[PDB]
Amino acid sequence: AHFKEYQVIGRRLPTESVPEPKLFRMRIFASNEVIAKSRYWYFLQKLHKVKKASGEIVSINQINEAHPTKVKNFGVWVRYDSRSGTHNMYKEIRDVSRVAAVETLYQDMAARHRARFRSIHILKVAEIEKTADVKRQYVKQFLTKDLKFPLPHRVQKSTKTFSYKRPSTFY
Amino acid sequence: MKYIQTEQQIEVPEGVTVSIKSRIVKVVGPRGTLTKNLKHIDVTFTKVNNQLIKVAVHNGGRKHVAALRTVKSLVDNMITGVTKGYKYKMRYVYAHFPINVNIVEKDGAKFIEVRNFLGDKKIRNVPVRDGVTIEFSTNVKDEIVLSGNSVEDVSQNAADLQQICRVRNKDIRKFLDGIYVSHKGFITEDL
Amino acid sequence: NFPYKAKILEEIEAKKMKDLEEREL
Amino acid sequence: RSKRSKLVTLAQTDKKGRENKERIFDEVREALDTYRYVWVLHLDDVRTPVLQEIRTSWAGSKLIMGKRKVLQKALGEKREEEYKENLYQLSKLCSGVTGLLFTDEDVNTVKEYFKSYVRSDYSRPNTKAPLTFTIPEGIVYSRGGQIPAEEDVPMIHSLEPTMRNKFEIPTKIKAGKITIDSPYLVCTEGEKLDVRQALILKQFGIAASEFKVKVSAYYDNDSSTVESTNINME
RNA sequence: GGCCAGCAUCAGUUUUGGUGGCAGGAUAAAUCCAUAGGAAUGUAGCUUGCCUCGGUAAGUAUUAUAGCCUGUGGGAAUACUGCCAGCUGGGACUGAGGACUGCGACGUAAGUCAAGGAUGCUGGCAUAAUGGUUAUAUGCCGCCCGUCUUGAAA
RNA sequence: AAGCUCGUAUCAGUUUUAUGAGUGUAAGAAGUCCUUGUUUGAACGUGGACAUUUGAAUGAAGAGCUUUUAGUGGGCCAUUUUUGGUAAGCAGAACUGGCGAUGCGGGAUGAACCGAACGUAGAGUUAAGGUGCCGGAAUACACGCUCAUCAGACACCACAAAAGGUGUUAGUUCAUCUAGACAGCCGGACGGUGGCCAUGGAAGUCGGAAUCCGCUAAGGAGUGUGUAACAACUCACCGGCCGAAUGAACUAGCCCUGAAAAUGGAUGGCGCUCAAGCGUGUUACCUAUACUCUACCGUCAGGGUUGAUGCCCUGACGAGUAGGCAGG
RNA sequence: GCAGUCAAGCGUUAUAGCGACAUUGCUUUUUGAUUCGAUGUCGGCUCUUCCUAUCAUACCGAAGCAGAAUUCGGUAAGCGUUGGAUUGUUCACCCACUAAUAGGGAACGGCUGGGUUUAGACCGUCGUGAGACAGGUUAGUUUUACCCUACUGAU
Ligand SMILES: [Mg+2]
Ligand SMILES: [Mg+2]
Ligand SMILES: [Mg+2]
Ligand SMILES: [Mg+2]
Ligand SMILES: [Mg+2]
Ligand SMILES: [Mg+2]
Ligand SMILES: [Mg+2]
Ligand SMILES: [Mg+2]
Ligand SMILES: [Mg+2]
Repeated sequence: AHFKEYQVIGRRLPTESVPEPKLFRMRIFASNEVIAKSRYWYFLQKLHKVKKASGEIVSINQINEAHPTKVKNFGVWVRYDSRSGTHNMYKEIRDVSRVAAVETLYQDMAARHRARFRSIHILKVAEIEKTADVKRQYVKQFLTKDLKFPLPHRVQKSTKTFSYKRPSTFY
Repeated sequence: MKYIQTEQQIEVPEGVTVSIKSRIVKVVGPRGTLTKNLKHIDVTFTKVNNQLIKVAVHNGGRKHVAALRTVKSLVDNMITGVTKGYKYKMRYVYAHFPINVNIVEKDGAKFIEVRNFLGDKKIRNVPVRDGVTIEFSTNVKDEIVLSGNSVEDVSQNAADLQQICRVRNKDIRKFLDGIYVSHKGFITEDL
Repeated sequence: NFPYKAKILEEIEAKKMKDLEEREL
Repeated sequence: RSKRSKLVTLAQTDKKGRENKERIFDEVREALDTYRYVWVLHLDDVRTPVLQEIRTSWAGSKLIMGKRKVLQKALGEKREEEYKENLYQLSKLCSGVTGLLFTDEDVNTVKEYFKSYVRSDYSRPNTKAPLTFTIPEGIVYSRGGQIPAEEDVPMIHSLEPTMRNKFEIPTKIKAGKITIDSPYLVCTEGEKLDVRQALILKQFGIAASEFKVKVSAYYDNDSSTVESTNINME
């Protein structure tokens, strides 16, 4: 859906003579908290040897974008499952929010790589602070000074079946 | 990749006027006028001054930018044709039967008549396209000169003349008779 | 192609240096 | 897809890298300390036997060629990066095919040798024609009438497509011999020559031009100043 | 009083709008304001090169005759999610039951009520008008039965 | 189907707890306590006594014992375990589902596919599948990919060698680069040397073996064209001009090839190309004998009652071949 | 086909195990010399159409293609693709003509000879016999159309 970013902090259940287990925190992109907790337990079992029935969720908090009205360049480091193994991938997305950048990446994976949400892992989303560090041409072409471009061949949407005038595509 | 904007430049010399409206190009120079219809390609022509013209594609792909470069080359060839012209020299050779080449008029249509190619009784006729001139060379043996402002027309006429005299059912290693384009260049030879 | 590879490497080296002694003492 | 494919050749010589430029850099900066006079020489379109003859005649000195940018970087491009004092003028005096001559011989002897040294060379494009060449009518010979035709071996038939297409000379093959219907003037004395005319002259073997090494200037170690020579700089 | 309707006030089920009051999160993040630094897709200014009478090409200059980014501090609003035994408009189907009993509400009070299932007011027709039957038309659906074989259009 | 009893009675295609195995057993009147009799211990007992905090959860109103008789029996398909395998199909065991006896919505059409099981109706909402037109329902919105000289809208098996392609898009890992990137043009491309043997001839380039040294910026005892032999050109390599990115090897998506017969025909048809195709996201909408509310029919059940196998009140149910019972 | 070799890959940190393209040996050895068990369905005549996996005719490409002739290949189904001999067998083979005598499907998931040919008969093999067959030979009645549709013509 429309993605939201959460922090999930969990731990093992405290035991006798071994109190205060260490806390672990993950940043999870998900549509709701149920999916976020499911992803957290999945990744915790995949990385550490912690099971959901042996652990507990200490906290889950939504993380809002700090400056949602500022256009930013994002580098997204992801990995996906395959029969050969786990493959890295780096993409660059120009957007005003981390969650919208993640949604764009997921749509791009569904379109090109034929990938799925459960098979795509979001490893890192980092804002590119300097314009010189952007290294994809399809993003660099929008960083040029005094950028202008027209929108030729405009198609207007008619609410009526029949039109009494030949249409124009001017803009 | 969908580049935002791709452009090419066309340089206009002093004696040439180029008019573009809805991709109908007219080029006027000392040697005459040429017209081109470029409505099968979506490009935008812009004038910055009387010596430079830009042609651009907005949000295009590989085929689109290839067509852009092709458009620039075609307009350059039109400018070259109106300012210098094009001139193709062909030589015809034979082993035993002298090839006879003439200019004839069939209801005022200017055909080129080829006789005695490999001793054939058939008379081959190649029409002369509009805008090209045919002249039998001076102090050069068995040479034809095709001149004009349209390189496409001159080269197509030369190709038709070459292909009308193909050798059939013989070993071409042995039989060398034919009409071959020997040189391509410009009419003006100031330098 | 990631830009902050140096920062990632520095962070993982620091984590290794800390975890070397976090189990020993 | 849809890209140009690079031709693959199985040869014995591999490409050079940055190490060769580093070696030339180090050798130039060592020769700067080793020798006393550093001359800048222009040797455009020089034949390798002629260059080797110059090297042999200058026994005990050093002549270093290579990339002009590498040599200028070795000499020091500007004043804050120059290897020695006032070497940036000598570095910026380099142009084209530049040779650095490191020596201890007398300045007058070097000037005398480079003013008295000259060799016959092929005529180059965009240079003045040293003579007028016209291939005579009839069978085309290998020298093209410079020597008597009876002495000269006739031109080999394999070069006829080259003469007809590349040289744009109207030629025919009669009984395995290259023939022309009329005399063909190719170059006129005192006229700028293009690539095709230079190729025709080189093919017929006419060598009437001269090669003279150009000397731009030199730098002295003790005085630490550059003096302009202006030798063969017409 | 038999037939067909219209409106009003209700009850049961349901559909579709408008509007109000609250609660939580980083006691939303933001925008905005104040303050301190920073850079370029370098704003004013300065320099030189030489350009259509100064518009530019490249060096400098971090707010100047534009602005932007980050940190910190301050006061709000809004979005999102949820709650109301908040209010209110439009539409559809249904009216089983047949003296009273019960549980309640508004009422000092006698009484009244939307509270253990629809009543009130009005019009036309009074007969082929509604309705039934019959012949057909239209839209969609529908293979020929019985028996015997897994199983049968096969 | 008949009797007898009992009915916090009897239990359960389930879980939990304890204990086994790499699904089995057990969880109280078929108990427990004291008292010390039977052959200082096991195993059998004398007499008295503790209950509705009588020994986990959830559900259940019918359970148990005697008698008593109609129809039937070697079927197909699928999933999960396991043993042997074949060109390939598969064959033998264990268990569980679907179908026969079964209509309804959808998959165009259908023995095993998806949804859903059926009294007569009304209203509402849905499932699966869909919403260009046939055809009820957005030629909706949004991000990308694709052009097929018979694309695709498919079962996820085979053709299929993860093979071929100078189609296109996105990635990964290595390299070159203002002491100059990919292309292009021009110049150099040397000397011993026509290296040795062989040949009529063979000089880098018909052959057989060495394949070195010098000078270099660099130059093979030569990558090819060429000659009878040489000559000449070329490239391997270097340099000059140009001035900013580029090359190689792999991976993935879509596209093309990846073999086809024989009356004329099929994504169901029309047709569709920033789709009406493919991947994905957000909403709205369409409609089943399904779900919810109401009425009515019947059946069963529980209560009331001084035409009583009638009447009144309440609740839940309704598929069906052989066969059974009942009322007409 | 079997047995082996190599290694572009795949696999691994245990040079285990798979493995494309290639390649070796046997079948099969050097001087162009000199028929061996189809166990159950076959062929004709007349006449139509279709496929292309093209024999000829049309147009092309390549090859030591001089010319002539021929070989290999591409597009191509518009148009043709024959007359006879042979049954002590023909699941074919010869002679000739010809531009050429290409392959196949709509059956093999109407007349007519082989064939499912029942009653007569003889020979052979087996059986004690009734009889059966490893078999061989000969003789032996199935007979619509005026119905619907399709097709050809006609109101
Ligand atoms: Mg109501
Ligand atoms: Mg009526
Ligand atoms: Mg029907
Ligand atoms: Mg509709
Ligand atoms: Mg096949
Ligand atoms: Mg559709
Ligand atoms: Mg879609
Ligand atoms: Mg074909
Ligand atoms: Mg008989």
